[PDB]
Amino acid sequence: GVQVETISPGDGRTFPKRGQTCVVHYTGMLEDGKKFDSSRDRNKPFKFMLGKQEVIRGWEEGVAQMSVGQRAKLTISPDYAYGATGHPGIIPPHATLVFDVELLKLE
Ligand SMILES: [N+]
Repeated sequence: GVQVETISPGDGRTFPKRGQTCVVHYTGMLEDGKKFDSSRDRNKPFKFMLGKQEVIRGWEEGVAQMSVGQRAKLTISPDYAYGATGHPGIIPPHATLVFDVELLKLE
C-alpha cells in the first residue's frame, strides 16, 4: 500500500474529492534516495484529476489523505506504483518509491 508521513501540516479540513484537480509539487526517489523526477526542478507544479488514474495508484490513494497545504512523504510499494515490469531505464522492477509531495491547491 502507501504510507503517508506528514512533513508539514495542511489546513486539516480540505481533502481532495474524486474528480477534483490536485496541484502539487513533488520529488520522486528510489529506496536508496536517488532522485529520479521532480517538478520542483522544473519549477512547474504538476496537475492531475483525482480518480482518473492519470497517476500511480499510491498517489490516488495517498494524496486523497492529504489536506490543502500539507507536505508529506509517501512510501509506495511496487504493486501501487510500477509493478514487476517497472519502467526500464528509470524505475527498476519491484521498486518501492518514495515521494515528497506538497498539495498546493485544488481546482
Ligand atoms: N509498469
